[PDB]
Order: sequence, then structure tokens, then C-alpha cells
Amino acid sequence: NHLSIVTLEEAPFVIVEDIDETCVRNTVPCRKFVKINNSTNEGMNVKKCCKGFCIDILKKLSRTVKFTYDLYLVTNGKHGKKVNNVWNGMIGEVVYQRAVMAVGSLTINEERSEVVDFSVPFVETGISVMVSRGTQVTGLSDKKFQRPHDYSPPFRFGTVPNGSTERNIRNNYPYMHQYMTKFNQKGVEDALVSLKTGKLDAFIYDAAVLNYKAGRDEGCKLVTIGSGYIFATTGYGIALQKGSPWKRQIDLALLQFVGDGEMEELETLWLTGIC
Amino acid sequence: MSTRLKIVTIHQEPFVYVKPTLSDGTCKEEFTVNGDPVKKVICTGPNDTSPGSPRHTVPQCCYGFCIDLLIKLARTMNFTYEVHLVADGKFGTQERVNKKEWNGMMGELLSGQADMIVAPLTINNERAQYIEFSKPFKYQGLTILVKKGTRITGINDPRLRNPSDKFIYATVKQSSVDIYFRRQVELSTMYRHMEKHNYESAAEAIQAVRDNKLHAFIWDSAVLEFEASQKCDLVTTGELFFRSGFGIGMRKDSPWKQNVSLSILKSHENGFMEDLDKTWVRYQ
Ligand SMILES: CCNC(=O)c1c(C)sc2nc(Cn3nc(C(F)(F)F)cc3Cl)cc(=O)n12
Ligand SMILES: N[C@@H](CCC(=O)O)C(=O)O
Ligand SMILES: [Ca+2]
Repeated sequence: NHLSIVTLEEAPFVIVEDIDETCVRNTVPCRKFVKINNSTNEGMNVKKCCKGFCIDILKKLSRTVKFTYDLYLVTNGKHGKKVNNVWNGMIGEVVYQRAVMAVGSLTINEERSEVVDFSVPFVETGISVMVSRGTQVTGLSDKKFQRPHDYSPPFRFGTVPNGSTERNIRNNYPYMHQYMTKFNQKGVEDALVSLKTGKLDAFIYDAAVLNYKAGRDEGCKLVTIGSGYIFATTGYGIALQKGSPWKRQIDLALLQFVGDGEMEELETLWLTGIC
Repeated sequence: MSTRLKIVTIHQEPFVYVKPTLSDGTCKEEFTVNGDPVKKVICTGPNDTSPGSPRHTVPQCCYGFCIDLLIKLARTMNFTYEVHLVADGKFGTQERVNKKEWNGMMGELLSGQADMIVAPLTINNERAQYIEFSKPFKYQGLTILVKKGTRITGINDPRLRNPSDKFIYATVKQSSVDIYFRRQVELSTMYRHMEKHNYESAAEAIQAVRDNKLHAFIWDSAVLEFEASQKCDLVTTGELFFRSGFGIGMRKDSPWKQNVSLSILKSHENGFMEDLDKTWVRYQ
């Protein structure tokens, strides 16, 4: 009944803050294992505070499904990547049973579904393309992306590797993928700066994060092409161990939250924007 | 002898078109705008659609978004099947008989008359308590169909929240929209008006808006937006409310549930689902 739960920071879904002695407001305690040095395995769990759309969903589930939890931030990778059949990230923590569930901006996809059970989707996502207002690009199907060297100079676009976006591009557009890797970004903040400092023409990433970021962009310069259009549409889901006894009640509770208007309220609180 | 999966579906354009066979018992060879042949299946179903009347099962032709999804699922997973249309022509609600019972496609799947529901079937809490739903193959919501020129802001329009015997609005009986209006306490005044005017089918309701008999039809936007794009005399109004997904329905003990969801994810990721949307749902 007292569950080990893994999360990963990614605003506004999961926001991590430093502790006050304890965690105040709508924040929940979350620990982070921090190494003493990079030449040892020794480290300590730092007490932090967690909030966000996904943390509010976890608070509602804990109350509805009736469980208590020990929330921790992942340190071996990010969302989840299969390396020589060995999963890292939040997916790996569930696979190797260090966590009963993973909560965050975790994309449901076919290869992660082979190793973990996913809840019903609770946030609509997929792949979106962010550009500075006025960049002429139809979508991922555009010849600027598909066949980039047909252009002089070629279109400069990239993603943050090792997540569900890069995995989908790798599986569907082999030329585009091998071309993009020189434009690989360390994270969303570096990518947005590269777009604004004219060092990047387009940033391809998780639709829900891009739409949030476009909606908050100061001066409303960065936009998602189409009407915030989504390619390879999917959703965020709770990952649970295969055959998990928690899945049933989690799905029923999520479907009840949509029905009651509790989900629309969370979208209003965390996801709406100015732009 | 038979290991063939019994598939239940409902008539609901553009997901499932239902047409008569040719006098020889086959389906008319039709093609898409792309020049590709429309995949069609034989689907048995009653001819007398009238309630409380004898049902005479006849072979019919079934095609559409949901038929192409079934064919891709059958090929991906390697299963044989036979399609039939839901005998009572309903999606399915649980009704009081002290005992409770599921009607429509829900009823057929739980009785064993069907092994799988392949239709635009809404994923909701009530149904999920009894059956396994696949991961959604479509995410949409509810919208309102009206005759062109009728000014309605949406679900929060006074002509809806303050009901009158003048402005008549409705949905489909024994459907997920019906369930939603019945369970939600905030929509109690709206449900009491609706229960008197709800239709046996979406086709009957859409026709009744055309014939000035019904003023506003509350239904699935995937269906309404398509209908308004084809019948330019009808228009959808307002924004979407009660957003929900469509999924494949199976009994909880089904050995196919894992592979049905994996096939739906693969289809979302490889563009197949978007191609079905373009072929069937997306019309100018
Ligand atoms: C608790 C029930 N869930 C919802 O009503 C719901 C949201 C609230 S956001 C959302 N997004 C998708 C997007 N989506 N997700 C998938 C998949 F396959 F990943 F599950 C396919 C598609 Cl479409 C589907 C979907 O039903 N919801
Ligand atoms: N949500 C993604 C991470 C970001 C991305 O790669 O688009 C995942 O779970 O892999
Ligand atoms: Ca079976």
C-alpha cells in the first residue's frame, strides 16, 4: 500500500523546488540521489519539493485509489531509452522494479508498452514542430525536413535525443534522422534559445511541452505549425509493472476525473497560456 | 467448428457504412478518390430496424474507417473473423431490469454473442468496469448539430441550460452521451428535457434536424463534423465539451487485449491511423 514512485522534472507537468524545514503549499516531498563526487557511487538523497499537473494527478490518485507513496526523481537517464535491450530512465526503474509506477510527461508508445503496463492516456501529445513566426513549413512531411539537402542553405532542425520523439523519427524517416543528429539539443531550454538566437530554424519535440512553451513565449515569437498540429498522436500515461494490480483502479479513477471535470480544471490551472 | 472471432459493429458514418449486397450476394466494387479500392466486408444484420419488432438477419456490405482498422488488426494479429451489426442497433448502457443489464454492443460482448466491438465506441468509466478497452484509436469530443442559421453559443447557451417545449434538443438512446447526461448532476435539467426526445439512432436524429423536427443534436464531433461537411444545410456550433476517446471493446478475459493495443500504438506511430482519418473523416 506504500508505493515507490518515480518522476522526472519537466515543467509544467513536474516542477522541482528546494525545501523551505519541510514542503509547503500544493507541493509534495521528492527525493533526489546526489553523488558526493563523479569518481564514487556514494551519494545522498536530497529532500526536494515537487508540484505540477502530474503531481496533482498523483495526489488525486493517492486519495481515490487509496495508496501512500515515496516519490523520487530518476537519476539514470530521463524518460526511457532501450540501450542494447537494457532500459534506462523512468521506464527502466519500473522494468527493474525499483518503482511501482512512473508519473510525469511519459509518452505511451509501442516499444515501452512491451515492457510496462500503461494507464489510459491523461494528456494529449505527439510530435510538434516549433518555429519563429513566419517560417514556411507544412509539417514533418515537408521536403525541408524529408530531403534537407535539396535546399541551399539546408534547413537547420533538431530534437532532444533519447526520447519518444527521436525514436519515432528514427523508425519513420531514416534520412531526416541521420541528418538531424548534428542539431541534437541538450534540452528544451537550449533548443528555445537556439531558435531565438537564429542558430536553429525548427525544433521538433513532444507536442504537449511545445504548446505550453508557445503559449508562454515572451512576445509570442515561437509558434507550433498548424493549429498546434500533432503528428504520431499519443498521450502521457502512468507506467506500471506488467500485470500490475494497480492498473484497474488507476484507469477507472482517471476516467472518473475526466467525467467529473477534474481533468479540465487541472488543464486550466497548469496548461493554459497568454499567446 | 469455428475459432473465427465474432465482431459486432453499428451503422455510424464515416466509421461504418452499411449498404445492401448485389443480387448475387457480393459487395459493389468501389474506389477511393486516390484510385485505391474500398475494402468491404459482409456483415449480417436485421432488416426491420423498428423497436419491439421481429428481427430478420440478412447479409449486408460494411466498409469505413472501422472496417479498415479491423482488417489491419486481423492481418497484424493473424485472426479470422465474421462481422455482424448489433441486433438492437444500440451502443450500450446498463439499465435496471433489482438486476442490471447491458444492452447494445456492450450487451452482445458480455453475453458472448460478440468477441470484439469494432466501432466508434466511447471509452467511459461505466463500461470500463465490465470490459477491456484498447488504447484509444481516436480522441474527440461532443458538439452540437443544428440547421444553418440557428444561433447557439454551445452547451452553455440559455436555450439549453433553461429548457423550453419550444426549442427541442436530443441525443441517441442507450449511448455514452445519454450515460454522461444521466450521471452528471450539473446536467440534470438538460437530461430531463432530452429523455423525452432522444432518438433510436444518430441517422434518425440527423434526418430530424434536416426536417426541422429537432432543433439541436448533441453527439460525437468525429460524426457531427463529418455530417456538416457533407450536408452543407447542417452546421456544428460551439466548441467541444466532454472530450473522450474511441476504443476496441473486448471481455476482460480476452487473450488479444495486449496485441490489440500494441497494434493501435504502432498504427498511430507509423501514420496508418492518420491515413484512415484522411481517407474517411477529413473531407472539405
Ligand atoms: C482518462 C481517459 N483519457 C482521456 O479522456 C484523454 C485525455 C484527458 S487526454 C487524451 N489523449 C488521448 C490521446 N491519445 N492517446 C493515445 C494512446 F494510444 F497513446 F493512448 C491515442 C490517442 Cl488519440 C486520448 C485520450 O483518451 N485522452
Ligand atoms: N515525453 C517524451 C520525452 C520528450 C520527447 O522525446 O519528445 C518521452 O516520454 O520520451
Ligand atoms: Ca476469444
